[PDB]
Amino acid sequence: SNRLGQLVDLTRLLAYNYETLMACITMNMQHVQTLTTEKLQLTSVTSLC
Amino acid sequence: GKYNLILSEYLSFIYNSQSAVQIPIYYSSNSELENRCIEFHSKCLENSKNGLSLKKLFVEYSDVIENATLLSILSYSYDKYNAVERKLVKYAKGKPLEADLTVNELDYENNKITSELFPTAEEYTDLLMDPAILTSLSSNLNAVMFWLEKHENDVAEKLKIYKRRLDLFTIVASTVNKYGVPRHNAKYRYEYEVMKDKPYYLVTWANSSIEMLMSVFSHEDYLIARELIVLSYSNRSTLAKLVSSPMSILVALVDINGTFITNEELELEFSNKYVRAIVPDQTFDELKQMLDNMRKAGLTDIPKMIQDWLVDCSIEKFPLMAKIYSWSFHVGFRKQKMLDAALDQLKTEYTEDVDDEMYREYTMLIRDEVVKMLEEPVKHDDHLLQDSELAGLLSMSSASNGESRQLKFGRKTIFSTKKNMHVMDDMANGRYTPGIIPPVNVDKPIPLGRRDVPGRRTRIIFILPYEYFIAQHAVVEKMLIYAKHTREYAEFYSQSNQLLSYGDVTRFLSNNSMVLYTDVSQWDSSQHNTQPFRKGIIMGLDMLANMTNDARVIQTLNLYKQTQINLMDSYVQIPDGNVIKKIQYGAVASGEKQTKAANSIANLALIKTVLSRISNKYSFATKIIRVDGDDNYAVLQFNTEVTKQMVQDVSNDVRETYARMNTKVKALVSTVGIEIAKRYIAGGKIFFRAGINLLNNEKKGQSTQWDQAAVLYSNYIVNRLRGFETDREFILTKIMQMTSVAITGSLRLFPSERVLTTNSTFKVFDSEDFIIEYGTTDDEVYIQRAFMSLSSQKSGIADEIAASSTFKNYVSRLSEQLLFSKNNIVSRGIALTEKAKLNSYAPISLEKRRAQISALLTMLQKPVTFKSSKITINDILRDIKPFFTVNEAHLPIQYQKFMPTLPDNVQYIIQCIGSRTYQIEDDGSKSAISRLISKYSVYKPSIEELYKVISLHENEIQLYLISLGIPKIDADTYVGSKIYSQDKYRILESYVYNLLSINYGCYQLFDFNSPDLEKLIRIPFKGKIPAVTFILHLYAKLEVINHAIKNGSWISLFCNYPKSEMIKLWKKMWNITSLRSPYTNANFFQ
Amino acid sequence: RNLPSTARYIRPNLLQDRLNLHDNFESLWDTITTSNYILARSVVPDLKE
Amino acid sequence: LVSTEAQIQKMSQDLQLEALTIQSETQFLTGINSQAANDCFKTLIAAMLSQRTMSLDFVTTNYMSLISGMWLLTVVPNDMFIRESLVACQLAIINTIIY
Amino acid sequence: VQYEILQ
Repeated sequence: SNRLGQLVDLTRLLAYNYETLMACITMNMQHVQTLTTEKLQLTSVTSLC
Repeated sequence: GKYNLILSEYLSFIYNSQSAVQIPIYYSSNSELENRCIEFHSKCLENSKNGLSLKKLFVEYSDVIENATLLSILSYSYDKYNAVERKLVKYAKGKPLEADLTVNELDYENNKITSELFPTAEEYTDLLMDPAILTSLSSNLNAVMFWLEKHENDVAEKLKIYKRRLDLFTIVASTVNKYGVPRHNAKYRYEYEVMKDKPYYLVTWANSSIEMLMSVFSHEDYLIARELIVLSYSNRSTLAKLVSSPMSILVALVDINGTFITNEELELEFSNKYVRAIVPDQTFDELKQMLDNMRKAGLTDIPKMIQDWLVDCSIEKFPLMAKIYSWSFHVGFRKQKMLDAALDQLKTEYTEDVDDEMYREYTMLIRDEVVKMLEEPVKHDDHLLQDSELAGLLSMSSASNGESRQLKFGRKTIFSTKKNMHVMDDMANGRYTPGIIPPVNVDKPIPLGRRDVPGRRTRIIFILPYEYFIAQHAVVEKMLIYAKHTREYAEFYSQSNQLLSYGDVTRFLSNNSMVLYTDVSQWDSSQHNTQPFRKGIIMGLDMLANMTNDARVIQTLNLYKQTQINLMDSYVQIPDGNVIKKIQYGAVASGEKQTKAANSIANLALIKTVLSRISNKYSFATKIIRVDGDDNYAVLQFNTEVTKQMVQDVSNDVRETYARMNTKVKALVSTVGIEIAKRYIAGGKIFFRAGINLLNNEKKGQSTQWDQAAVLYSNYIVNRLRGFETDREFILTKIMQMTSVAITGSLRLFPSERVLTTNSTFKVFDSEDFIIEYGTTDDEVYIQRAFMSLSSQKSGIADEIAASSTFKNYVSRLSEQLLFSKNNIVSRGIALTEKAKLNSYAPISLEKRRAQISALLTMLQKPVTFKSSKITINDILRDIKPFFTVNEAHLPIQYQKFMPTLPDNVQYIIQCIGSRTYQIEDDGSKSAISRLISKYSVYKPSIEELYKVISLHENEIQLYLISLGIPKIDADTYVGSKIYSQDKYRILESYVYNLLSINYGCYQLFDFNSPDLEKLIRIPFKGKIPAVTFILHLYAKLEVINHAIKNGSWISLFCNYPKSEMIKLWKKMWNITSLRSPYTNANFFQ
Repeated sequence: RNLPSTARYIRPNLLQDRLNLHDNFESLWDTITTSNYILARSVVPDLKE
Repeated sequence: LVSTEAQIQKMSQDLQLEALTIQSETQFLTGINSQAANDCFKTLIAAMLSQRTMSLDFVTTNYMSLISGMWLLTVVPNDMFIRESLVACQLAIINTIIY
Repeated sequence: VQYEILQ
């Protein structure tokens, strides 16, 4: 609740970088559930948040 | 009742001459028979003083020989020098041994001749191979030869042992006889003039090899001993370190099938849990490299024994490994130079490439931990912090040995290392100035002591002034008190007399969890024990200074702070021959009141900080952390089952995450096992390290010829329980030769089994191992009454020191700094109490103990004394015994094995009754009289003194307690409250426990709260005389236990004790005159 | 992990007792019951606190 | 970035997991550091660009991790995460916080 | 007395 503006900033930054890197793609970016799967530690997300 | 025969045979064998005559002396508690013993004595002395045959009288006084009790045996044999060689030539028909100078790294660490390293005696020093023990190499050789000679005609498995040990002693004696024997002086040192033309490292090697070959009972023992003795003659720096290193990996290979747990400090609750062993592959490559070094050193049989176990990796064949892990530490010490031993620590790699994200967090966590420790007392303004000066000044006796300084008490000069004595000196001459803490810099660098332990590096010891102790004392005591109930301080979680010594890993071991365990003993010169560590504490002190309102407390905190300021820059005096080096070492080591808990804090903060970095790649929940000095372990649990790759990657991440703080480590991760300095676990079964050298010591103590035999017997018992078993007869030979005393050049006395095994200040061992012996007889009672009269002795040095002026000034200053206007009613009490803490100074103790031994000897020579009725323990047991009745029983097996290395009888007992589950106070620390002493001081007072003090009127109790630093109001309140009556029983419990080694040795491992032991001990209840029923149940338990130990079988008991005898004993209770030696105790955990 | 439909797995045979060994095979049932008992001892949790 | 030790301070004194000890559970905090935040920052972007399904791996005792995961699932879509770990996270959130 | 110095 008291990380409000910082997470606003983070979300805008993330979405910005996503679209501006989306622009640098040439093959259709299609959605599939793949065989293996990247790990993501939520503690890293808490470090980020 | 067999020892004295071995004594007689030793005498007959060692002397062998016509001129060698043997003179027993006896005693009996019955007057007439005693006069016949006196007669025999008389007539024997005469006959000896007239060259007449003694063999005729021995028939006439047959009664004395059969029913009376022996004391000692005298021996008249002249100098007859060099007879050891004249006997030893036969056992040396093998080939001698050649050194190999290109094995040890250094030059002087080779076993070459002294003259090749010390041509002049002015630069010679025997301290790099000093045994530091009052027992000779010649003693050891004579003992071995006597064992070999008497066991020269046996035909059994014993002969298969004998051929093996005979070959070993042949290998040794060929090497010895090649040159000769070094000759001991009066002080048991070895001078230049014998070693000038002989190898420098022959003595330690010889003694260690004798100790090893005397501990051979099997084929593998012969292989191991022959493979270490022949290589330890040259290699003296990279051998015990080598074979003891792979064990740390091997523990990660043993599947758990059945487990032990800990709840509170000796509780167990076993578990049938099975756990596999998910070991990665690269640790096998590491292990392979280690075995390649092992073979490269010249080792053949013991890699094969380590190799054939991996085919199964079973836990039943595994004790061999444990046995092997103890065969590495019975080779001796690596007594190298102060310089090169410091440079094991004083190699530093401090870098401006470490994180900053890590050290700031580290510093803060240290700060936070300190604040958790000190929030409550700093805030509620506890008395012990305000008067920290006085607190430390009382508690100086529990400190380290300061640097030697020249004092004078009136008309003497003293070079004491005790800081209380330093304080006494500096008060008189205006030099006592505790508020001004000395610097530690170029103008005044710091001395050193050396903390050694074989198979590892040498640690260093600060030897400071007496202000540093005073500053650190009170704050560290509250920190420790806080840590008594905090789980994570493995050095200090207890219930006031214990440690969590059976570990707390095995709760959460499972297929999903792992555990990372790590040795942290080399982390003293590291970059994380310098600046950040000190500054975190400085920050905590700033907060705490703002967390109080009183000024004395803020000053005390500022003094502790200033101590940390001075410790941040610290130089170190180190000689090397003639010149002196001084090196910047602004970091942490031992030799301080603060070092232990603070290092535990810093390691806790370090591991908490590191363990939040594995979280970047894994999800786990930290279940438990423990930190104790020279090791630390953390367990952690996963969302799934463990694999090899997670272990490997975690290990690499841990290693690199320590590297980011510039910190070296042999990182060790596992699933079932750990290895640390004091213990290790495999397959849910606790083993232990048996590495205590008996015939070679670490440093040179202060005890007598007598007491070192007792220390050696305690270490022998301990090592036996651990697994390392030596042949007991050799040990008994050493004990008799070390208790032997020279009254002239040719007269020498040798005591007996009934003097050395009786509860007193002179007890050394027991006739049957793992069993103290008591006295049901007249005669043991008689001599116990006699020896208690003689145990109390004087020290003229102490008497004259307490009569000078400076001591008087010190007592006066203590008083007026504590309380005033009773200068002749309490102050004398305080002097009598200061006497109780002068005795730490060693020469006083030597004066007193040598006086005790001489007083003992002037009635070992002559007949015996009646001692005038002074009541002791055997008086009580004499009266308890005649209302017993034994009957054969049969207990089943329902308790689990978790110490395989024990002898089978002790294990059979553990496998039929339980292992101990509580720890009742040897000190009576929880006693309401002791919770004052632990509040206003740290001081011990011995349970003899408390048991005596409680027996007095309600007046002098106040004097005795106020004299121990306690104030007057609470003492008056204690006497008015009538809490001593609530504490007679606890004090007597602790007293009787100290008398009978109940918290010291094998009896520490047994459950007296058992339901199985209790149903055998059928003593009905009477009530309102609790002491009697208490002692009756205890003694009956001891009877059953001693029968079990000595015979294996079980028995019941029954005592319909009459009330008349209950009441007769109730009055004999609080007038006991008994005592047990400090030197006789055998703590299984050292 | 997501597993494709190209993958396979074998199902155990979990068919109940065709023999009724709890009907007058008491010597076998004692061993079986002891085996499951001692197995169950290895998985019941320890009283941690 | 923010200096970590400050956040460690306030998280420690409000959570007080020294106080919320059974007695053995050494419940001090777990990964808050830098050089993990940016790891995640790369992970999210690269996975959404590549359309690489990524999973979650956590321990529910660390409810702070879930408090950050609810933000995560809010801003980052749900069809990017494999359903099993997504369902696990959501279900822990519901059974622990919401209901 | 004798002294040698390192840093």
